[PDB]
Amino acid sequence: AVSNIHFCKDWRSKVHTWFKQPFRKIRRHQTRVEKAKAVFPATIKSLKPSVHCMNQRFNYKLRLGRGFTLKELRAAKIDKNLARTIGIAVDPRRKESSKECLNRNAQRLTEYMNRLVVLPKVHAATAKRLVLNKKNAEAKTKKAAEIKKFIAEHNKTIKELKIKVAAAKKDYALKACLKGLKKAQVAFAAQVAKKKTKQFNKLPVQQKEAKQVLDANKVIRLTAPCTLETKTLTKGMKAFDAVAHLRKAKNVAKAVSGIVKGQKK
Amino acid sequence: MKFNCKVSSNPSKARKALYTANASQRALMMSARLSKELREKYNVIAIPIHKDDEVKIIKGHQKVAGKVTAVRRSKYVINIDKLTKTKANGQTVPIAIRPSNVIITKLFLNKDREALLAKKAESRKSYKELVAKRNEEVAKAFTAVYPALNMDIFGKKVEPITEKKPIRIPSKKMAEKLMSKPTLRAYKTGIKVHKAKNAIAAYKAALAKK
Amino acid sequence: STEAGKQHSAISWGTGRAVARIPRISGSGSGRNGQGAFGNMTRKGHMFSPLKNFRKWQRKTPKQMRRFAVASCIAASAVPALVSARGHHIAGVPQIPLVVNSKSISVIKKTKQAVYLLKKINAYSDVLKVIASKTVRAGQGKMRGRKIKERKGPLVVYGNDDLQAVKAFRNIPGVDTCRVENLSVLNLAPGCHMGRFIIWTESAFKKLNTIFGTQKKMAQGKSGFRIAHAQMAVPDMKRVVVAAEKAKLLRAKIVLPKVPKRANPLKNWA
Amino acid sequence: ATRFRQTRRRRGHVSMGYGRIGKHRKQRGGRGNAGGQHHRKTWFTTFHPDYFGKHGMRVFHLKANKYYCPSINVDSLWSLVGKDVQAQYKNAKVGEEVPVIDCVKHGYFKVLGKGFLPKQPVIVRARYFSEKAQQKIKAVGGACELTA
RNA sequence: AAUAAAAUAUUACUUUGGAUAGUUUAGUUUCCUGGGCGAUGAAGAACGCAAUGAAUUGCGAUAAGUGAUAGGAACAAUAAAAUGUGAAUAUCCAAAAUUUGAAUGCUUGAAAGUAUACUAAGGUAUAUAUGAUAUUCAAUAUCCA
RNA sequence: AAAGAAUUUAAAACAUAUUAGAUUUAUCUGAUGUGUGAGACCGGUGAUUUCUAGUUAAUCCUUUAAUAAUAAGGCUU
RNA sequence: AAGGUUCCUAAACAACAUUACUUGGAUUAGGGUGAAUCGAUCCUAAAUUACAGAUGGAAAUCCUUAAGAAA
RNA sequence: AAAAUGAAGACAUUUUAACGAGUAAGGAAACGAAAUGGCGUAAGGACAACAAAAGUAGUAAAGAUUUAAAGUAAUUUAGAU
RNA sequence: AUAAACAUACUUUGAAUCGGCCAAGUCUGGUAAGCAGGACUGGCGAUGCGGGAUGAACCGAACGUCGAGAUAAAGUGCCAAA
RNA sequence: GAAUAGCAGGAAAGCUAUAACAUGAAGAGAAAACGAAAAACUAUGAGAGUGUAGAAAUACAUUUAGCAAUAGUAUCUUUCAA
RNA sequence: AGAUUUGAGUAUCGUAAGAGGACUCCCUUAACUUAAGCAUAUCAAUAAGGGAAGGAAGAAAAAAUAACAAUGAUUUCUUAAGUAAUGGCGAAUGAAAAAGAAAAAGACCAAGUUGAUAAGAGUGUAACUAAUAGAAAAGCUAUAUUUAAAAGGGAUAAUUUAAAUUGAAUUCAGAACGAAUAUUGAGCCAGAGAGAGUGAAAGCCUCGUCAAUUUAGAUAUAUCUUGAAAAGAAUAUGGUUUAGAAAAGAGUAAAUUUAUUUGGAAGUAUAAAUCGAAAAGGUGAUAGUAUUCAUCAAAGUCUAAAUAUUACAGGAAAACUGAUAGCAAAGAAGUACUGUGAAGGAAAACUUAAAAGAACUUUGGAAAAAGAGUGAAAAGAGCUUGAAAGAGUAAUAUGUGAACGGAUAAUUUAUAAGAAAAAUAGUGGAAUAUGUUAUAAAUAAAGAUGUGAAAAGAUUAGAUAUAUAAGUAGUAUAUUUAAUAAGAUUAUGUUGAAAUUUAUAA
Repeated sequence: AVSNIHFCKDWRSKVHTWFKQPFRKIRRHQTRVEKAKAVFPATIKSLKPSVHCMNQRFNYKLRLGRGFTLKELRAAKIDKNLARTIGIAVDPRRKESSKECLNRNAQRLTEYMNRLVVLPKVHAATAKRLVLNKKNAEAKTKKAAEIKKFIAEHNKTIKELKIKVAAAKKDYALKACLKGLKKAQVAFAAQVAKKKTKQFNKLPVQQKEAKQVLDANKVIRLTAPCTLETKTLTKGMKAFDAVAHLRKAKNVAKAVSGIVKGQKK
Repeated sequence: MKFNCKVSSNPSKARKALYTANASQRALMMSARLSKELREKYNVIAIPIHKDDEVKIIKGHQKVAGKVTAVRRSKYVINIDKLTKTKANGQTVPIAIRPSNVIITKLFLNKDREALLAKKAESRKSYKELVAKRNEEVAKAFTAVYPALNMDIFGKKVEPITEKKPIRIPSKKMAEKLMSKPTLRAYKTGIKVHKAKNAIAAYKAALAKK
Repeated sequence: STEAGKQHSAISWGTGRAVARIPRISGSGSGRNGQGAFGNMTRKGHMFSPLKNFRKWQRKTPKQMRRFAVASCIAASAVPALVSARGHHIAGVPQIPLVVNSKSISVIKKTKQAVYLLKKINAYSDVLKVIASKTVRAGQGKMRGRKIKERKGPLVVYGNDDLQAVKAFRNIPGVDTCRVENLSVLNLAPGCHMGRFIIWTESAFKKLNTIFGTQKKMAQGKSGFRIAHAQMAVPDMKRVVVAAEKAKLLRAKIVLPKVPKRANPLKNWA
Repeated sequence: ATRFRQTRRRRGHVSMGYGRIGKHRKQRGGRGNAGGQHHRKTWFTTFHPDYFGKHGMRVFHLKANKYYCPSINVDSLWSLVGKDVQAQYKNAKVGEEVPVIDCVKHGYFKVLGKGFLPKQPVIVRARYFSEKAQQKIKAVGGACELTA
């Protein structure tokens, strides 16, 4: 074998030895521990989005990003100025990639907001937010009744149908129920289209026992666990020709050159 | 084992710190034990030696008693008036004695040994109450699991377990085939030696029975 | 030192001076001048290829083969022939896989009680052999701090719930403790001789099946590791021999006939 | 293990196993791949007959991620789910549920046709397909699905 | 042919030499914590200071040491004196800190030196560049009575 | 001519139409509609691919966001 | 000029001066060098070095009264 | 080399037969019938009086000088000073 | 016909080496050479032993440590066994 | 023992980490563009029985099996070209 | 005469310089060497020379990647990768996106707007100012949302740093030694058996070590107080009346040429000569023009954290060296000594436990010697041991132009092998053999197949409490209710192998 060794330069002064490696572990760990002691959710490693990877080689894998876009904060009803102070990373540089990216990261913030508990800015029980939350309590209870009751009327058909399909799959392990739920889902979506909500939700501020968690990205999992997928083999899938569809796609793109040459002649 | 990272277990660094110790720390190294009579009066085990302190030699050629005439912290030795040697021409010179080979019998206590002997006394008492407090908690835990027993069983004779239950494991057949040749020949030699020792004892017992 | 022995401006004197061609120190006024230089055969020069701090000190071993050897080292601790052959006095022990109650361990807080437990289970024969035969090192290793050379005694393997009884056993001479999960050949086969006398506690012994699994189940605490089967099922040659003798397949044993010496028929009438 | 080297078996022999006529000198024909066409030409000719020259076109900044395409043959498809799942749906046909063997999730982008498939229906979903791979899947009674 | 002076051979003992063996207050390497100098004069150099010192060590005309805070009976080669009314010893402290040196009033070779001002001697200040403020000026440079 | 449901609720680019405030300039700056750009079919429609016979075009590979004419690089001799 | 106590005295001779030494430019210990007029200090000669200026990527080089509200 | 025997003897098993010069060079470790066998220097981890005091040592270590013995040899062992 | 099972066929990895010299019922250049260069074989190199007094190559014969016996080349007046 | 993150023990040692990637499972072409079965065939070959006999071992006849390896083939992927 | 501009002198208050440069940022066109020669290339941001800093420095918030189901400041590590590319296409040189981690943080100038404009600047301070990226001023409003009197003092707690204090158990007994820690016997401590010293080997003699205590120092650590808990203030999306009808870095980007550099190849980066933009524009690495697409928006500034370190200082460790070794240096070592100078640069460890370092006599000019004495022992200061080379003394042997070695014998000397015992006949069983009984030990099972229990959980559906609520079985936590599916682990049935070999006593 023809050897290829780049040792003709001075490699002896280029040698880096890792004798400090066992001591880097102790040093970094002691700082991670000291950070939580100082202010515990500072090492909480502020929540980050679920962005896809680049290139076709990786695009089917999700991975943590850096900061939510300002459109994802508005969708989740969070002030961008308050987001950085409750352990949420913000990246105004990122442009929104898709509707599906906007939706997926919108539930990531909503799930985080429900789990989040914010202590008052002043410990003393006479803090304004503690006082205000007691003053408007009767209005919130009155408001809660309307929200609960008019939620309980809009989902009457969907909730009842969703029970039927759940039991239909149980007994089967069906076609009639699936058609019924699909037809109802279209109507509900079409009813919503035919409309002004809160600009910002409330910050959940309360007094509670301090249960300290070292991060939030390990609590809200990026992706749901995968299982075996099975499908109903129909006559339509049996006759679909994937090879013909790939060669048509390849040849159509390669035919855009001849189209341009033909016109110019 | 030592667990303090600041101190060192290096013999070379231990000796060097001993030879370069200043006069302040050389006095604490020169300590001798109090005698039985002085130990009962003050409840102090050992104090640094002093001039005019009477001592008795306990290790060496001559176990004489005398008065300390010189404490030499550079040489780490002391001098006794009784122990002397004539320097050939007739004059006598003192003989150095390590302070750890003598015990103090009479004290020279002006005003500060009263401060020291009192301070070293409260320290002994305060540690005894600390050991006593810890020893009662160990006893408190032991009885909580073995109520019928007492903590005094540890300081007495132990009776071993006489049961000899064997276990059948399908590896005793290979035990001689998992031995290297050097260690198999030693194992089998010890077996043959023990049998000969056991055969003679059997033969001796027959004659004793006869 | 990377500059040891090479700290001179020495050059060779050439030929024509009736002296060898080794480089020589420059100048005058001292005895050092005109002497040898860097060469490894010379005095105060650099040695042969000087030792470099970026050598390969630590070695790499596959994890599965690391676990293969630990199981073989644990399995060998239950063979009294191998445990004794390693140099352990285990004549008085009740069972060779010595397991003690977890309730008894939980009350151990002093070295006087830890010694009491060792005497009861007849393990003090090993503890005393190390005490009685402790000696001093033989060679230059005493200058470096290694003076006392002791022997190996029992190994105490405990579990997660026996973390308070460790401080009692650690001061006993020649008694090394370990945790069941942190086992390795450095404890089980010290000196590369297998069959350490291991004293198990109840919790550690009852965890061994979870950690290692069996020959039919994959280990839970060791992902990807399963105990291997020996090259033979029953490592004994006798049962096959008696089967063929029963089946009349073996010829009879042969004693080589005495080969007669050559004689001279022209003179030896017999 | 320096005690197992050959230097320990040659202590006493003058030349240390290198010959008396042809000594062990500094160089044996140059430093590196010197003389690739002059005095080591018979070496490069013998053992690397296409070492010298040029071939093919230059790619100024190659994108090796664009040529990434793991492939799996048809005979290795059912291993992606297991032999226990395969036996469960052994007696299925058109109309009822059939397992979907997606390959992108397992990291295979293209499916090739080599070897044989078990005589069961299956739904193979992947990015690219081969002409003989799709024949073998359809002949067994299955379907081909595209992705991305 | 002959003798053993010389010559040669072995052992014991002595001698010249300092190998070998035992030993280490010395090094080497890695890692941890810092990485804390100077016009308020540094690093470096010179000279001087111990009852008896040449080097070395410590120190600076208050000299192998002063005050203060801890510390508790020494030092020693030989004398002396002082000493529980506090000896050795230690210090991120206080006082003091010769000639030089970036060396900076001017000159400096191995050069001894020297001017002005302020407060006979003694002590401070006065180099170059430079920011801000005050002040005295120069230029018909722009206007302008 | 013969085989084909096609997957499922949080949206910005603005080509535009219409007004509002200003400017004269190679003139702009806000906001309100619409389509675009949309995708949830009921045994049968059919988007979609295939086959045949013509006809128009393009055809050795590459310059890596897409094409084009020059240019350059490939492969064989 | 260079050397640096080699000068003088006393005690003393182990080493050193190709024999020896009571001798010594050698060992030990003390003593010794006095300036208004002799010199350095003062002046300039060949030459040499500063502030500002000029040059140079840089270290630094040039200029010595020419370039300066300088001397 | 071939037969025989084989958990441990022991001398690296028993028997029979053939063979044995040698420069450069090769024969790394392990491999029960062992895919050559060994001696020596130093250091590290274990073993070294099996009944609870477990290798030798001020009743004399290491080293040195010699006298003898074992080994084909490398070397080892013991006595005396 | 004869011989051949520790036969036969190898495979992989690699060392050293390619200054050679001698003899002859052989040859070419040369007056010739212990000169220069070749064909076939055997040697020396790498090799000691018995003989040629002595000798790298000649003659006999190739070597574990030995005891006894016939032998090889060649010898049998003394050195020197016969 | 990829960095790295944890565990007990205080530990440059030990243990645990559904993990990026490295080599391999597929090969040809410069590249675009592709991407492997007639569920193979032939020859010789390893092993297993049964019977007879000499007669001690062992030799002959017959039934079956066709691994490794070598060679030759049909077929299939890629290339202007196998 | 006055108002300014510019430039000086002086006074006051400060600032730079020099040391160090291991790590950090840069300037400069070395060569030996490799290519088996050598001239481009390589050595090589390498050596030397030069400048500047800090405890770290540098970089840092896209005129960036990519062509995707897309990302998103900087730095460092893994991988990509000895790959794409570069190269007398020779020798050789050689990246980066993606992907996995450590750490995470963003802010200001200028330009624009507001002008009864603000001791110093009006040739402009100050205030507002960007991804819904035509901002910017004054005043009324609406809706969601954030909010305790900030900062600064004082006290306790907690976490770390330093110092001090404390810190068990034989001052045991016998024998022997110059001397006990060693040896024998009997004990004790241990969260302490790391280590040093001690006439000699010590867990229990001293100092220490494990476990602790106290006092001080810091935290941007929490509590209480000063401190009231109000008035208000703040983010964002809108409406309205006036004001206003903007700006976004120039000898810069780019171009022609040259030179160096780069993996960057019809030019990756820097610089010089010339040239030089904009109703913007850069990039998508094959030069060119055109039309689309994508993604950014240069020519100003700062910015912690993760990373480096062979200066130097203080510590800890070691399969490191053990006085020709390890630093050149284990002693007054960069010392002695050499050179005009830059510079060059060594050697030398050990008496004893303790100097008890002989001390007085005789001979001698003296040094010394002989006695005497100390010491366990002269170990006698040229001092632990004391090898070889070379000598001296004593014993023995040998001899004509070398000496030494080997085989074989002779002589001399030395080493060095033993205390049992015969034949025949009475007496004797004493080691042992055969095989019968009794007892003891050892030797056989690898597996296959039935039935259960089950923690931690998971999924589904209700209830309660708190928070939030978007109009998509509302979500999240906690306590519970009932069920399904699996479950690490774990318990126990059935089956299926003895009859032999040794040992002891008759």
